[PDB]
Amino acid sequence: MGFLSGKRILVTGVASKLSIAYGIAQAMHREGAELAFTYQNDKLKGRVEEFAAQLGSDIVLQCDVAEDASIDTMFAELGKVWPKFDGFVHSIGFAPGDQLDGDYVNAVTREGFKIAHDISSYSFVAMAKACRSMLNPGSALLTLSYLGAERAIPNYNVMGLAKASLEANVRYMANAMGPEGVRVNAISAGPIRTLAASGIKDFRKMLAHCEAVTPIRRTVTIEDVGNSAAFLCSDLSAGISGEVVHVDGGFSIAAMNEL
Amino acid sequence: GFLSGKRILVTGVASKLSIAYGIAQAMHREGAELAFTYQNDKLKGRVEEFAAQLGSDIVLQCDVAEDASIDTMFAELGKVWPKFDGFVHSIGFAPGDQLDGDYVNAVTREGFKIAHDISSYSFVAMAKACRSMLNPGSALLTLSYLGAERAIPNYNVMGLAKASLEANVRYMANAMGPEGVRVNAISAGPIRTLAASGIKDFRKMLAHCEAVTPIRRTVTIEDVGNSAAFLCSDLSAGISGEVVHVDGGFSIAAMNEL
Amino acid sequence: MGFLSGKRILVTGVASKLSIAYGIAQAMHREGAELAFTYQNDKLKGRVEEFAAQLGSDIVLQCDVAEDASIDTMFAELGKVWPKFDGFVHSIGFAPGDQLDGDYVNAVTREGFKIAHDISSYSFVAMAKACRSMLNPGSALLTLSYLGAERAIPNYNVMGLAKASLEANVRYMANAMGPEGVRVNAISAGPIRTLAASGIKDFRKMLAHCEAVTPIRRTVTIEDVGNSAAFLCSDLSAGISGEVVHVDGGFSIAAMNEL
Amino acid sequence: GFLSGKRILVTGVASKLSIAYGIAQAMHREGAELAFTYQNDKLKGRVEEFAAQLGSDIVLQCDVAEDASIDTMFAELGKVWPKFDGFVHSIGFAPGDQLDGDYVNAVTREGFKIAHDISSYSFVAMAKACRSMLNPGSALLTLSYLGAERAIPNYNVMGLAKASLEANVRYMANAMGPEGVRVNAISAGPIRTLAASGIKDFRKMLAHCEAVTPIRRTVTIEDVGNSAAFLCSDLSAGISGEVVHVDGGFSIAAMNEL
Ligand SMILES: NC(=O)c1ccc[n+]([C@@H]2O[C@H](COP(=O)([O-])OP(=O)(O)OC[C@H]3O[C@@H](n4cnc5c(N)ncnc54)[C@H](O)[C@@H]3O)[C@@H](O)[C@H]2O)c1
Ligand SMILES: NC(=O)c1ccc[n+]([C@@H]2O[C@H](COP(=O)([O-])OP(=O)(O)OC[C@H]3O[C@@H](n4cnc5c(N)ncnc54)[C@H](O)[C@@H]3O)[C@@H](O)[C@H]2O)c1
Ligand SMILES: NC(=O)c1ccc[n+]([C@@H]2O[C@H](COP(=O)([O-])OP(=O)(O)OC[C@H]3O[C@@H](n4cnc5c(N)ncnc54)[C@H](O)[C@@H]3O)[C@@H](O)[C@H]2O)c1
Ligand SMILES: NC(=O)c1ccc[n+]([C@@H]2O[C@H](COP(=O)([O-])OP(=O)(O)OC[C@H]3O[C@@H](n4cnc5c(N)ncnc54)[C@H](O)[C@@H]3O)[C@@H](O)[C@H]2O)c1
Ligand SMILES: Cc1c(CN(C)C(=O)/C=C/c2cnc3c(c2)CC[C@@H](N)C(=O)N3)oc2ccccc12
Ligand SMILES: Cc1c(CN(C)C(=O)/C=C/c2cnc3c(c2)CC[C@@H](N)C(=O)N3)oc2ccccc12
Ligand SMILES: Cc1c(CN(C)C(=O)/C=C/c2cnc3c(c2)CC[C@@H](N)C(=O)N3)oc2ccccc12
Ligand SMILES: Cc1c(CN(C)C(=O)/C=C/c2cnc3c(c2)CC[C@@H](N)C(=O)N3)oc2ccccc12
Repeated sequence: MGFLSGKRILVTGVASKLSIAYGIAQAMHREGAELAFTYQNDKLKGRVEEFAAQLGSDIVLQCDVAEDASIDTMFAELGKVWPKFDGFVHSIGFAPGDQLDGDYVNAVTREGFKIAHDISSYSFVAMAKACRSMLNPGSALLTLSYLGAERAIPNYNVMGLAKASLEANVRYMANAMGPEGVRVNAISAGPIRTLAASGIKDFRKMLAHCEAVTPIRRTVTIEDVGNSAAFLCSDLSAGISGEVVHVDGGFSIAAMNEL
Repeated sequence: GFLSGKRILVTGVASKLSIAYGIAQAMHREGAELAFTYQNDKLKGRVEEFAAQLGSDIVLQCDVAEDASIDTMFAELGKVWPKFDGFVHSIGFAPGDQLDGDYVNAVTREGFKIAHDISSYSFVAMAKACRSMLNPGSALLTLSYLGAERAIPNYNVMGLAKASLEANVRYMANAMGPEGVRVNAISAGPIRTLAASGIKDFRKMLAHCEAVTPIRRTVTIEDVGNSAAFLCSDLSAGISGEVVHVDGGFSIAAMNEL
Repeated sequence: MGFLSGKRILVTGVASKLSIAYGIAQAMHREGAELAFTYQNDKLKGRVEEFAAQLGSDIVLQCDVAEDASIDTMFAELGKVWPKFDGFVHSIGFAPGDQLDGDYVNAVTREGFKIAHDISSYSFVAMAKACRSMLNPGSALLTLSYLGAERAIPNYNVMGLAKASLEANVRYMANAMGPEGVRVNAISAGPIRTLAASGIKDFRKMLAHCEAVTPIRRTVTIEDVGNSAAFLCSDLSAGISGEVVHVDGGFSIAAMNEL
Repeated sequence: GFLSGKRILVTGVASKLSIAYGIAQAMHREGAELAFTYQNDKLKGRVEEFAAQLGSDIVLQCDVAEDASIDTMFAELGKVWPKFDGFVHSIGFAPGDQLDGDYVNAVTREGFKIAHDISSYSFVAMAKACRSMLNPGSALLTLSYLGAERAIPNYNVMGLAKASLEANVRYMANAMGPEGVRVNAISAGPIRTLAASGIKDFRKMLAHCEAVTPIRRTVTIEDVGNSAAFLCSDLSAGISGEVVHVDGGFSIAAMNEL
């Protein structure tokens, strides 16, 4: 049996076979986890139901984390089949597209800031609030961050602030929920060509740069991220909580490799 | 003094205890000309009195919850200072019920929204509204706290909002550097100001810090004021995007209390 | 088969059943790795040979990392049975005991500094130099650090500087060896009652403090560290290099939990 | 100036390009009295000339490889300054063959030993030898580089030695804080001094930094000098154990060159 046997894990954020959440789901399934899936809106319904069935799952529930009621209804439905479960993968990041091009100070707005932080940071702890009493001891929560939290990256703009808020959220959630038996961590992934790359100019040349200066001399895949994610939601990682694990091939720890 | 010739807007003076009050005094002592904002009609009279005591006549209302308030303020400011040399952002707020008890239970969507809006977005909101008024060589400063970087009991959603604010420092420094503007923060140690109002065990916390801080005291608004004046002066020309810890070394020690 | 099948990993630093290296070895063995072991001096010979046999291993070699010749001879012997292999666990830390009590500036000496850095930092890259041509693509190197690298901890003294040197060593080794297919990481472990706790005053009260303020409300074990270590030397962690992973239950990411 | 009344020992002046030369000039300009050390007989005449130009007569040999040299120096210094207010450590060295090529191939046990001995241990060696001579309010300063925190090509074992040095800053600040002594570092951006001698592609590196640094220039010894003077002055009373980046914001940006 895999190292996720006996675990029930909810996975958010599967939008396509390219999604980081899809790679996480595949690895967790390979390691024996029973999975449940959410989807943002009705456009993704049929599609996520198909990915879920491939991964042994009947449990496919609508959840728009902009709305407290949607989160509450989704966990009420999940509780009909999983009265308790062992944690969830938060793989949800969003800012209005106009925020992510151009000079940051000119591009950012109060509303773009509000949405980026609400959807990409608040929603992680919103989900934890709503399922807190359903978690078993040994449970693990996981979210996905990016180096733009720690460094100023061109065009990433207000998403960098939202990810910095999210990484702090990881620490405060880990500190609050640890005593009752829940761990909370993040993977800071290197850039991956997913739907989150849509309309981001210079994304090809950006991946080429990472490929050149990353110590392992390739960019990471959703399979790399999936394997680390399965570890971090498994009991193998029982000694890790509140941690942001860089799964970017070492990109963040080198400088001036370009020359 | 080493701010002679600079014109610096100071937000956030609420009482003689305020961090911004200590910053303004230090900056005045080093020769800056100062302008002041006040949040609301409750605070106007105090800020006018303090401003007058530092030789300033420029006291303008600004509630950073409202874009129009920030715009109107900088329009008024431009009648007397068509250009100036930066501003001190000393504004932090979350609804008080956010700052008591288990973080996951206390946080709400609205408390989160407000904390991030008032404590983080307002810094770049201000920079947006005065960007064309900044001289080359200008400096912007904000105040952060160790709760950005570590989980501190009861600081709760303010820690996320400060983490957003420190990233804002980096993004703003990266964006405005090429125009000649630096952006930095001070991560101050705890100080008993109005920001301690209603906070559980604040005195026990200060006693802890005073015992484990390397300099064996907690910091004052004089200590923060002196570092702020440096970070807004041309002496710090080599420093941008930085969060400077002005906490007596508290953050760099561990298990000091065994 | 376990997630370390087809891997050959050399393990340094087993001194007793309490050693962090012993917990790492047990987990790697459980996950299907073939192991080889070193021992510092002849006092540990019989004992390490016994731990190794329990873990399926005939390969037990002397190695004192103070001496380049000892490291070279040991890898020449290892190459008779493992012409190539897949990485090693560096679990070796030492400073003269007088360095680790009292005010740091009064306790530290040039010689105590020299030894602490030589044995606890240089030896990691010494070992990599000496076996570089024996590593397969996919190989992984791992060392053990401690929070005293990042924070000033009473009495840890010059070992804090040596661990900071070691964590930088992790980054420079990862950057140099990544392109040929080798990853290099560290675990920063929370405190564990091992022989490395010998003669450290206040170690009981220190563990009690960690137990109280760690988010998971217990101190970590060599089994926690072993499971993370097996992950970091496995292909599951193919996207991680140059990283210092905190396996301390979240201790480092909280502050003022005491109150 | 803001160092009036302070007496500061400055190590590491080797040429007008040295970081320590810029520090000494800034400190003199702010009113400190200065004393100087020189490594060896080769450097004596230059350091005496520079010292005389800054009104100092206190020029003492000190090779931090030797405990007796440090002791003898502080014995000599105590004949004129029985107490003083801290020192600037601006000393970094690895054998040059360590600083070229693949790190794992270039590093050796002896090159490692020397880099850590001269660049890191010597800072606490100096503090040990003058500890009883430091006034309350004293400040110690050293110079680090981003290679402590990130793997930089060719910087090689100097990056480990700087990481050891920054931990030394923390441990020294923690140990000496309660006596009234602060200890900090400046992590300076690259500067073309004698420390660039023989270094591969140093000019290409500076061009890179000047393109991606937020302030769009590399830093000068004037920039570092001004920050050093602040960190050794009572204006920085709230700051100890800190590594202050004086690199124009270079370290806080990423992928700026796309
Ligand atoms: N792709 C990268 O380069 C990269 C690198 C590091 C981190 N990340 C982060 O990884 C996570 C997954 O992104 P991805 O790259 O897999 O792209 P993706 O577009 O496939 O996944 C993003 C998902 O967020 C979901 N989502 C957005 N708003 C939502 C809402 N209101 N309610 C519910 N769900 C909502 C979307 O439906 C989608 O399933 C994001 O947080 C992203 O910021 C991406
Ligand atoms: N006191 C500490 O321990 C401490 C330590 C580190 C950082 N900080 C931060 O320093 C800053 C100044 O806090 P303080 O300790 O001086 O307390 P304070 O209460 O004196 O000052 C906070 C100021 O924020 C202003 N403000 C709040 N909401 C506003 C709004 N919508 N528009 C305009 N102004 C608004 C208030 O009027 C007040 O002037 C805050 O950002 C605080 O988070 C405080
Ligand atoms: N025990 C803790 O609290 C803790 C926490 C974090 C990190 N660490 C680090 O974990 C690693 C393992 O320590 P441990 O706690 O398992 O204690 P241990 O005493 O069981 O292991 C230390 C090992 O280092 C070996 N060693 C020392 N000098 C050597 C030399 N010259 N040549 C070859 N080997 C030598 C010793 O023989 C011993 O096997 C060390 O690096 C330690 O600093 C320990
Ligand atoms: N130039 C840069 O790009 C840069 C950037 C950041 C930090 N640094 C660091 O700043 C410091 C000053 O370097 P610099 O750029 O001014 O170059 P420099 O060559 O002018 O100064 C280095 C000084 O170290 C002294 N020194 C070397 N070995 C010594 C010994 N055994 N005893 C006494 N003194 C010894 C030398 O005599 C010289 O005065 C070094 O620590 C350097 O690592 C340099
Ligand atoms: C790398 C990198 C990424 C990927 N990544 C780490 C993310 O977190 C991407 C979040 C992201 C959030 N909101 C978005 C979009 C993307 C665009 C699609 C559409 N969904 C949209 O309207 N809004 O995005 C970048 C943006 C600018 C610069 C660099 C990057
Ligand atoms: C230290 C420390 C501080 C001071 N400090 C760093 C801050 O940033 C304090 C921001 C803060 C924001 N909003 C607040 C208040 C304070 C309380 C008064 C009233 N103004 C209120 O309703 N809302 O506050 C803490 C709160 C909990 C635990 C520790 C601390
Ligand atoms: C925690 C903690 C540890 C454990 N730990 C993380 C280590 O890395 C311990 C390394 C260590 C190195 N050298 C030592 C010894 C230990 C003592 C046994 C004997 N082997 C000796 O002569 N020299 O040690 C501490 C020392 C002081 C304060 C706190 C701690
Ligand atoms: C930047 C940068 C620097 C400058 N700098 C931050 C330093 O700390 C430079 C220390 C340094 C230590 N020892 C040295 C030398 C220099 C060379 C001259 C001679 N003095 C020598 O034999 N030994 O050096 C680099 C070396 C490689 C790559 C990048 C850099």
